[PDB]
Amino acid sequence: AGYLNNIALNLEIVLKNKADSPEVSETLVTRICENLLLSKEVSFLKADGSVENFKLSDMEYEITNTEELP
Amino acid sequence: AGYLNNIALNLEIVLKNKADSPEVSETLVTRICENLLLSKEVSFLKADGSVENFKLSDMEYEITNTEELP
Repeated sequence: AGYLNNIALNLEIVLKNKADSPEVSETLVTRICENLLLSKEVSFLKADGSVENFKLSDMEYEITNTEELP
Repeated sequence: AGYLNNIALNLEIVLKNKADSPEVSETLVTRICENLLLSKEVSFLKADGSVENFKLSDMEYEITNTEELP
């Protein structure tokens, strides 16, 4: 038979930028992430170097940490 | 004024397959997802045909639903 499966992926990503405060750093990252919300397809660069594409049904995000660099 | 941000992305993806049972379907999906865990990058396709690439630090997954197709 055929089956459809919906899978929840919880990812953590790292994004660096330049800004005069962590608040502005967060606004910059937020704009980027907000523009991803309706993406239809996500791809992973796997450990062996192959790329796999998947249908993306939903996305949510939240910033976890913002840290000044030396 | 450089900043690092760690961002949590919560994605829902779809996988379809063929199997004799939902149990086997979930085993198949689990093998696919296990092979994503050590990915180095995740990428999103935008509606305007641009791709945004992000460095992955962590991943976890869980199957949400498994449904027989007609």
